Amino acid sequence: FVNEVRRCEEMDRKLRFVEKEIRKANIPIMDTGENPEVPFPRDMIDLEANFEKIENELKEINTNQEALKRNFLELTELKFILRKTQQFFDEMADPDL
Amino acid sequence: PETPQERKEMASGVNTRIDDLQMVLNQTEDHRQRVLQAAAKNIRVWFIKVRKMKAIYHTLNLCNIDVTQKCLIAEVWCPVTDLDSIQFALRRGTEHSGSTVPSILNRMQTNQTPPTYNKTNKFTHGFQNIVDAYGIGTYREINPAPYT
Amino acid sequence: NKCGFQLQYQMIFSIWLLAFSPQMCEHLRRYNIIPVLSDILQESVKEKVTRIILAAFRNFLEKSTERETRQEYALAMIQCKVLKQLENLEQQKYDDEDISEDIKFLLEKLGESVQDLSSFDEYSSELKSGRLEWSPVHKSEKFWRENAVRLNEKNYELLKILTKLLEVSDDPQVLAVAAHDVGEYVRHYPRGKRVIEQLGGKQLVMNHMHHEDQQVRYNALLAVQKLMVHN
Repeated sequence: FVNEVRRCEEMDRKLRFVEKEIRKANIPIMDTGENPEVPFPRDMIDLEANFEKIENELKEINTNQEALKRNFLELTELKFILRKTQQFFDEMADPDL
Repeated sequence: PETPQERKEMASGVNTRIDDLQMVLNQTEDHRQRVLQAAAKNIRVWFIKVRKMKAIYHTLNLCNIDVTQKCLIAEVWCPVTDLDSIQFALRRGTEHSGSTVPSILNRMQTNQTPPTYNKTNKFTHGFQNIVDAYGIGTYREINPAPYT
Repeated sequence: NKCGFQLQYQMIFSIWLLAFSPQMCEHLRRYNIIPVLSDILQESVKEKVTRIILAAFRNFLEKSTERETRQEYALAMIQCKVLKQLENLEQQKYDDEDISEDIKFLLEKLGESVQDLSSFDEYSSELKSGRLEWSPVHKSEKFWRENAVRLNEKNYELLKILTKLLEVSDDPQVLAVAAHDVGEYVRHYPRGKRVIEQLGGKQLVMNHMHHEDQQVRYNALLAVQKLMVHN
């Protein structure tokens, strides 16, 4: 069963990564204290799908956020420069261009 | 830019894109909030379930396997007063397995030394630890904990 | 009605006996065996039950009369998520070569079936018919990386279909699929960003991000994220 153990460790890595991200975030972790004994039927596959999707979507959004932040800040600075450039030309507007 | 129309082109191109990117940033951050709340609502139970499954598989890896018999062989230590409850746990496991033909719990003549157990309680735990600090008592010798 | 373990095993044994033949395999499709047994293969874990479902699937794919018939059976199986549990059983091991051969045959044929489904011609047919309903080609990256340029054929006919649906579609499934496919086209044909700008897909997805449906919003947000990745 060490293969199933390894799968459980992969699951635990997923969950701990998500938990670390939650700690980094402000949303609380709930302490309800529910203590069910896990059944034998393959709830493992459903839980693997759920953990995988949760962590994967978290990763993808986290990665994309940085790129969007960078580009938005770049465009903001470009907008500011574009604003001030015309003031720097503010002497006499005779030419058509 | 170099010319007024180039300046206007770039100004518009950035003025749309900045608002577009801010919009998507804010909505995607709200999506982060929603999904992360959904995760945090259930992570503890997820953690407990995964840890229980890990423990179950690991403890199963201690048994003898199809290499010996298609049904597993295992060995346990238990306090005698709880043999009925242990057999009841075995009954519960077989019930969850769904087999009509039942399982079996076996006693045997043993050569290994029994461990020591005390049924500690909230009040006496510190004292039991204090006496355990210098070696746990042998099977059924007088415990110095109740006198200490 | 979810009878007991032995009764389920015996009934799937019956199904395996029927599936040994082409004609009965062909005529008994009407009962949609595959999804029920897909769920039962996870619930009723018992090895006899698992083995007999896999054998029934193998017989179905063996004796289905046409290549198309085997393709319906395999398409139903993949839509019902058989392939992932086949991978899991492959990770697992069993004490006879029979289960091994059943698993390997079903795995190889599921792979071949998804490869067939990934045909760019079948993607074109699906787009033409409007059947934007999450066929495996949609989430087959292998098709996308190689064929993203081919959508430009016939003066971008497939992209025009996608973008037109991105304004015509009231169907949540079709609309979300179209948004995701626009995202994938951006992801796998970088030159197509100007094409989607010209066809209006950029703005259409930027609008459908505010769509009333969670799935449509989710896919449109993904696509627009892939869109704004570069200057």
